[PDB]
Amino acid sequence: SIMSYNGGAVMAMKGKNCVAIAADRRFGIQAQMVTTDFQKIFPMGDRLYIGLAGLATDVQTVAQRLKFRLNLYELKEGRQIKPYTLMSMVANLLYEKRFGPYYTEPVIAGLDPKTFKPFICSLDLIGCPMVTDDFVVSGTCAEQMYGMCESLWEPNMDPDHLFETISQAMLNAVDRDAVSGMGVIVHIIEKDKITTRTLKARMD
Amino acid sequence: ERGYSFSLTTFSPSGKLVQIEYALAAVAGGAPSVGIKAANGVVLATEKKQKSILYDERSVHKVEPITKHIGLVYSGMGPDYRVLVHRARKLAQQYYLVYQEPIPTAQLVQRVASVMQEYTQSGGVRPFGVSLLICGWNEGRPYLFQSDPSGAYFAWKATAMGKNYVNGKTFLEKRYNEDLELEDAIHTAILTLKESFEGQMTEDNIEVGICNEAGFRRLTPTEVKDYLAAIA
Amino acid sequence: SSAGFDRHITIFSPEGRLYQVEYAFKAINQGGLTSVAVRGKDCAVIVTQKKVPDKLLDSSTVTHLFKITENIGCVMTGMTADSRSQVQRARYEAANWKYKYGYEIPVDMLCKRIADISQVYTQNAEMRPLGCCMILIGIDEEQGPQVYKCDPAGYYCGFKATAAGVKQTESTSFLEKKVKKKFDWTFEQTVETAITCLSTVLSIDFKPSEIEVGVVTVENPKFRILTEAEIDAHLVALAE
Amino acid sequence: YDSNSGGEREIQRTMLELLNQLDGFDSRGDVKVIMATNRIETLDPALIRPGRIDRKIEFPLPDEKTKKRIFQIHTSRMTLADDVTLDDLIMAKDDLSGADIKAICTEAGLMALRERRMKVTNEDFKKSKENVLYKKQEG
Amino acid sequence: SRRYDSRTTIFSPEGRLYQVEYAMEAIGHAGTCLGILANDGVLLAAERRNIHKLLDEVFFSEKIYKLNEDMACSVAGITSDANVLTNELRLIAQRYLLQYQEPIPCEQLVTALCDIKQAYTQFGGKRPFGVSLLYIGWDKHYGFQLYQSDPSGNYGGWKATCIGNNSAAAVSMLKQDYKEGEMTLKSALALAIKVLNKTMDVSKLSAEKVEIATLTRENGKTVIRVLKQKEVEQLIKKHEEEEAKAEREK
Amino acid sequence: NQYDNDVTVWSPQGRIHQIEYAMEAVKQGSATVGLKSKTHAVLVALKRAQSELAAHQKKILHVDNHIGISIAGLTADARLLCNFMRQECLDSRFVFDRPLPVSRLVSLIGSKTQIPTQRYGRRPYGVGLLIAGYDDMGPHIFQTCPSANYFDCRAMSIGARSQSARTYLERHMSEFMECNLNELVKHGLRALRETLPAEQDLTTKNVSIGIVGKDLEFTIYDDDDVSPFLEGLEERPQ
Amino acid sequence: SYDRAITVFSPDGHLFQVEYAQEAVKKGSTAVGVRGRDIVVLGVEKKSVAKLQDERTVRKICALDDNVCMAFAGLTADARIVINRARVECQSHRLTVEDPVTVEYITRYIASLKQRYTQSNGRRPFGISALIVGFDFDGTPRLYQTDPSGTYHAWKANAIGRGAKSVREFLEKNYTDEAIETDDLTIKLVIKALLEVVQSGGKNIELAVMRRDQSLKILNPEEIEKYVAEIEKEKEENE
Amino acid sequence: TGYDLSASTFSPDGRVFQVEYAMKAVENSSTAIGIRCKDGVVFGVEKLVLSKLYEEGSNKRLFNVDRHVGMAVAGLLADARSLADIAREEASNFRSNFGYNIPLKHLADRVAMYVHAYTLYSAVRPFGCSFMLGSYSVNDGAQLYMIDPSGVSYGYWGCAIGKARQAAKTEIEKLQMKEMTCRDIVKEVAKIIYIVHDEVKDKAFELELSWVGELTNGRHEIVPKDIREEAEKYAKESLK
Amino acid sequence: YDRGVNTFSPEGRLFQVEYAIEAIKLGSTAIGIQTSEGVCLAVEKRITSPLMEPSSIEKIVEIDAHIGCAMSGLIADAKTLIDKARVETQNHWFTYNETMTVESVTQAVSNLALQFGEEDSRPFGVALLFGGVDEKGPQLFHMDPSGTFVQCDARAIGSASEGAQSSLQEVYHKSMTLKEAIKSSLIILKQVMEEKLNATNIELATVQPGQNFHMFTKEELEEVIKDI
Repeated sequence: SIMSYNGGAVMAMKGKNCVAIAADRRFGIQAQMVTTDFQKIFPMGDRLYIGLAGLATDVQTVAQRLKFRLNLYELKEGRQIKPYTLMSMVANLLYEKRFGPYYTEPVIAGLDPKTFKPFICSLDLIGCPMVTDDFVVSGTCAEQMYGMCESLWEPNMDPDHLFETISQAMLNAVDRDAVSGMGVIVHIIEKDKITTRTLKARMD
Repeated sequence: ERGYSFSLTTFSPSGKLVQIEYALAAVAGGAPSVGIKAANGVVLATEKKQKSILYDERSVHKVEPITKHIGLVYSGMGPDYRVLVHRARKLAQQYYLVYQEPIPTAQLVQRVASVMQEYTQSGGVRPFGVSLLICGWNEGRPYLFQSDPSGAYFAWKATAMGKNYVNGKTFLEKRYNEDLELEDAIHTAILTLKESFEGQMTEDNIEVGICNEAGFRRLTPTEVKDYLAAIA
Repeated sequence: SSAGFDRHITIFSPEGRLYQVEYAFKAINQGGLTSVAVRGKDCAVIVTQKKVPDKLLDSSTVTHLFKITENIGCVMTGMTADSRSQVQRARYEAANWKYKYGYEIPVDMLCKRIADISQVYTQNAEMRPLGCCMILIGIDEEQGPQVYKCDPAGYYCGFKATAAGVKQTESTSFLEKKVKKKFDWTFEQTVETAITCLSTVLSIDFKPSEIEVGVVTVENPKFRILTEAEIDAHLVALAE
Repeated sequence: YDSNSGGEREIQRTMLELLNQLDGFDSRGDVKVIMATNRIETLDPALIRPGRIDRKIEFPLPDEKTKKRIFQIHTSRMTLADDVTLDDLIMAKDDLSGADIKAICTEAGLMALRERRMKVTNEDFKKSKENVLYKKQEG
Repeated sequence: SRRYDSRTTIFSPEGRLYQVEYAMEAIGHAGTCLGILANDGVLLAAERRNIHKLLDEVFFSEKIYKLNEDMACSVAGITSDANVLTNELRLIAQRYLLQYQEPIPCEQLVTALCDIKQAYTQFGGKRPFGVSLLYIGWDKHYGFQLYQSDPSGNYGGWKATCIGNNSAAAVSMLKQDYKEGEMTLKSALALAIKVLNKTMDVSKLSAEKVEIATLTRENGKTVIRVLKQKEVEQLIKKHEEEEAKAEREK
Repeated sequence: NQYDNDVTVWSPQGRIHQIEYAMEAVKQGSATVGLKSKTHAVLVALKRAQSELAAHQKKILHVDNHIGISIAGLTADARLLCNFMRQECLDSRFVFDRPLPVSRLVSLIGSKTQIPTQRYGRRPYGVGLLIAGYDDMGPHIFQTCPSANYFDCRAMSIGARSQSARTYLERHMSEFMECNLNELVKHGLRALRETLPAEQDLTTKNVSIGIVGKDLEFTIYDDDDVSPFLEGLEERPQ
Repeated sequence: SYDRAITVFSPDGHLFQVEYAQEAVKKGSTAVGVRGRDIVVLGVEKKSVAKLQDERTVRKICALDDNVCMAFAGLTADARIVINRARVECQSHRLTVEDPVTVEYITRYIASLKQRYTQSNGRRPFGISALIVGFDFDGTPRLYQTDPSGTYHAWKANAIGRGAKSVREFLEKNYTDEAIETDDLTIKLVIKALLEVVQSGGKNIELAVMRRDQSLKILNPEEIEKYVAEIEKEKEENE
Repeated sequence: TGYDLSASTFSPDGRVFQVEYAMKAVENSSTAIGIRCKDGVVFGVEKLVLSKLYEEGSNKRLFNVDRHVGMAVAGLLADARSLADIAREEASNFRSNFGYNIPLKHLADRVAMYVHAYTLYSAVRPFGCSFMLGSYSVNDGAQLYMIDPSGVSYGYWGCAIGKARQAAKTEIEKLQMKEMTCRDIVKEVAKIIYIVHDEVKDKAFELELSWVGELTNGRHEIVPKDIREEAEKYAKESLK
Repeated sequence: YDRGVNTFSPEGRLFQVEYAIEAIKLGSTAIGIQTSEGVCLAVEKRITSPLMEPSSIEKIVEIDAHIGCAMSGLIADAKTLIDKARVETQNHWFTYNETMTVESVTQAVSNLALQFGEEDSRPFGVALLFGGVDEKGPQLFHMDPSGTFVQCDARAIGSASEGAQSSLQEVYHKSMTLKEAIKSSLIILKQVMEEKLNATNIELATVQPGQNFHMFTKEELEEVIKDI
């Protein structure tokens, strides 16, 4: 469809003191395999990330306009941005086009800059925010993400069990759907330092 | 208008701005007011006296709170004051609509400072004759800022605007210091505004707004006569 | 203490003064009129006289009291055309209040708006400051009657008993002596004072036709212009 | 106006009669007239057509060789140390006339007398100079 | 309404721009700042105007502004008149970054801003900007640079500075104290504390009356460095001790 | 005299000198006299040239079949208001498909000339317009002014020493309403011929004549067209 | 916006701010240039460097195209504006009409733009005068000049700046076709003009050259002192 | 010194001389008066014969703005014709949104608002015109209004404009407002206008009488001077 | 007395326009001639230095095919009138598939002569002469800054305008021939030039009904020089 043209899926999950976020590496037009290097999860500040899924032009465009507004914001105020501020900012950015709405699925995963508090949120394409304490999923297929995540996620996890959890969720979530696949990258961040890995995904 | 719009403010032989100097003089002829930033939060103490006992002070206020956490006072001319206050009142909102969050004192002074700046250079119109003292409490630490006709701003633990502000400024230099509680700041603010006050002081002769880190609050003449009774 | 165009336009003098508005406040006295406002307990009274040089003058056209809204009356001073423009701006903006917010305007916020408009009139150097003055009344919830005075400095204020204009500066000095003491106020007390202060200021002691009494009360909340008959009743009532 | 005097136009009319008496009706006497000023802007053209209509000179600021020439003129009398160099002087300074560098000669000899030397040293010429350099930079 | 106009845009009968002269005279007073070449770094020093201890001083960098990740400026003139320019220029650089997703080179930024300042010189009868500031930053090519914003709309991009009119003796001091390729930012810094130790009229050189900020090269951060008072105090008193060693010859 | 700066200022006597100086701009043009009878309407204008080979500069110019105009003053505003005039003509001539009654037309001239007579930094138009036309009530001769106040006459004149032409007008102008086109035209040149100093003609190429009638469409006549009108003339006395 | 009469006709017939705005050019830095059969060499002087500072950031010569080089006078800022404008122009003439830009064309653009600039309300007439040199298509030499009035005018060699009448007075002795019959004679010829003009301290002298169809190049001041050495030894052989 | 130039500017006395000059410039125009009877309103104008000059029945200061409303103007003529276009279009707007005759009060109030609005700015000049306004209706009666170059809009039973003003409106007190019918006020105002304005001041002139009221059924036009022709008959015999 | 630039004189008329009439008195002088054989026009370039390149000065450019023109005083002010007039003629050729007459270009310029003002900018200081051949043949025209137009036979402008018009009306008649008018004109031209006559000093503007276009060229001119 419109959103499923380029395909793709983004998943973020809150750990104990940390937060995990992951997405597939694949790019392409419909059933055609194009390139597996494509980047979706983008850094904003430190100890905070953001994912995007949908049209790659809207992905890149939103990342650019967003990074613009953030740079002005933090240039004017020496503090780093808070996650809520970023949330309502992206919501404002998506509602600015009502009758000309972009096509994306913003997923924000980042810690509080003041404390270490973990935080996740996901929005609607016209700017409707949503916050959950377990995980926020956006992408092509439902039963895969919601299914495996509801079937797995636990309240308090070390970074390892969190890692393997979102890993199996993204693997078995991808392996049923053809438009998403071709490698998966996982970003797992904490207050102290950021850790990133690359899952081994079937290239089928 | 007629589209003339030429800035009437040129540079003097020394480069000074004539009309801005004169507006600074008009502020100096303003009402005596003071504010103190210390410890728990900010305390703003102005002076409003009636030229005739017909006047009713329950009607118009010298203190117009921008948000529940941020108030404001002034010196100079109310006509301009009310105007730019309506302006900043409207202006904090856009910031809210964007972030859904109270606008920081620093950012208020930033945007209002720019409005006043361009307002000097704007086409064929005088600058303001108002110098603002803005209070606010954000992120646990309160803040006290001061504007000028040219748009520049500073920060003080205590200061004064209006007649004698140098004298009472030096009084606040020695006496006021450190960080002390709302009770102390109110005390010494009633002393320093008691300096240039008339022979009698009443609950309606002054106005005291306070910025707690729980949020800004405007005191009533009830508490004004309560603490000041027993003046200083 | 003046240099440049500052006497011809709106800027600041060497001392910070601006001559235009002080030329306006004395541009009020060209009318040679007297505006009197007295507020009672439940009522508020306005009284103003007029000059009839010709028998061709219609008494109904030169009336200086204007009804902005059902509950809101007003009186002007100064030059005339400025007062009328002010009056249509007033009525207009009241109606916009009712259209936007759907409830009746407190009239205080009306003095705020008209005042700010006067400030915009002071700002532009290529526009005239419009030196007419404005006084209002009305009724509000649990506020009883109110009085407010908007002047062409870009500001508003309102008090118990207030008067501004030619001979009104001494009428305040008579007023403060009449108001206190402890004086309590009935309706006919505030009417009676409404005549007295103007009398002791003028001492013409004349027909009720020249003065015009505007009134508002919380019995009938609507503004009302008095008929000469009942006025003359108060006139032979205050003469004992 | 000095003391109690008026007025601007009467100063303009006394300048005017200066013109007519210079114009003039009718005086062939000479008494030639040499006029000068800093500013030619405020001077009224009413002067120039009667006189001086034919002749007026412009004063340029000196160039490198003129500056150097003038420094040689003023230092002709004063004995200077062997290490005194005019090049760095005329290059470091900007748009100075005769009495400027003549004044730096004067203070150079002043501090040379503070050391009671009949001959000025280039170091004391550069710092003593720096009193006028900083002097125009201070004011 | 034509007699009320001051005709600011027109020339002056000698060929000069009469308003721009005063626009230079504005910077003639007020701020006193400096800046000098540095290998693997750059230096900026600015005198803090109000020495009154009642100030909160919570603004962090005040007379110095951070306009970009790799760039910064030190202003001299009307502070708010400058602020309009900092928001402006910051927005320009930030929208170039928006465009190419690549840090803006200092040059086109400076020049474009200077032309924006020139728009009021060419027309409009407006009050021209009486603000003149400095520039620092790193680029892919020339590395570290310095530039000078002028009131006339020109940029005089240098390797040394004069801010303000007080600093002309500091320019002569620099020409006597110059060098080629020495940083040793510490050397040129003690040179700076020396410059203000003479030019700046207030003696003893109180650390809080002045301020120093540097920008050094890093991978890939390009560190912007604002300093605490104490490690500057040891540099100040250190340099005063160096003058105590210099008077040893007498 | 500093209160004569622009149009905006009312003089101490209440008279804007700008419009007066525009009138004096009208008085410098070459004299012309328009006139009508109870049937036909005629205007006569005298050209002036710069040198010998330079063409005598024309005045009378055709506008619409039923309406022509004379002129004096700035040629710029003359051709401008003339263009606006063609516009006005083809307007009603288009929508209503009828000619234009002169009255409401000239009120449109007054409305077009009004606004520049007031706004700051504006000027009036130097105008010597003399209009002749036929609505259902027949002949009309109007005249304009820089102040935009128009008059309706049996005969009027503007330019240099055109009041002398009126001093010829008064006597015979009760008779001008009677006679036909020809001798009315020679009455017209008898009105213009005194605007010349008495020592020169009144030749062919130096004069322009225009006539319009009830059933006669407006036509310009010059040189060979006025040679029948210029012949059979008795010379002025000495 | 801003609508006012910038410059009017004084009753003598002349404008003021234009004919008078030439005075900023008359006080501007000295620059000259010549055209030749093969190589065109311009000239500039009065650099007046602080000797601790960078010349390329204050650089006084640029190019719209690799074919056409720029040399100006007056104040630097307006030169920036007009230079960028002309760059956009030659770029637009490169878009449509694919050929390179002809000097007469661009110079008509600069000059005309500067004229309608001195026309409209609220515009301070440019106080800059410039020269435009290059190599024609079909290999011809080319130069033009500008004026505050905006009049493009083709010269054989350039005299502007301070002392321009003295400069051109020497160019009376320059113009003989033997100079330049050689290329380094054209270079040493422009250096022999600017050597007479102004101070000619052998340092602030700077020149740019364009040889036939070769792109522009600037000699590093080794050839400034070399050509000054041959001009000096030539003045010694003149004895 | 400069205080007379712009209408935007005040003066050390607190008024504008642009309005004074414009006012006294209107005084130089020929006397044109008006009066209202019980059944209508009688306009009257004296038009002067200067030289010949031109055809009679031209540039008459009597205008017709609406079916029931017309003008009798004085002062600068072009601006008065412009005001006739103004009020004409304004009655077209009232007719547009509503569809009945504009009450004279609101029409005069709008024209007063414009005339006022051109007195505040140095872009335009104060208007050089002063005119009479009158109307009639059965749901209203006969109303007359008088408008000045300052913008003050009130009403009379009768008023006087032009050079002869006070001496002309003096004996109008002999004309009774109600008791006198309009057909008689025709010859009344005829005798005022003919008797006033001595023939030596202007060697020749004429009389124009426009009329609106009940006799014409609300239609406003010139009650034809050849109809009744009562001026000359009476006015010629009235000189003694 | 600085007043609005739009203000009439007390006599009177527009200040700045009447001054622009004087602005032409100093410009380059030229002489056109209208003769039934064709229009011949001529100007003096007024050249200063060997720097000055002689072919770079043109006071005459051919507007259309059949329309030439001359200028005076200021130049880059005339450039706009010239170009835009070419546009007008070409649009006339758009609609009507013919040649815009020489007389209609005149008012097509002088109608936009004075648009200048501030609100709602400076008048043009250049006189023009129109040569051309319409259906009635050779036409020489003359226009001024104020827009006033008159058709001439032999007209002069510039500094020499006065005495050249005197000696011109002295030597003129209606029976002239083309080269006769050419050499008779350059007689006055070589009386009104300070430097001796050469190929560079002048340029000729000539148009004839069937002899075209022309324009004109040197080396014919270089012969006409010695033809005196």
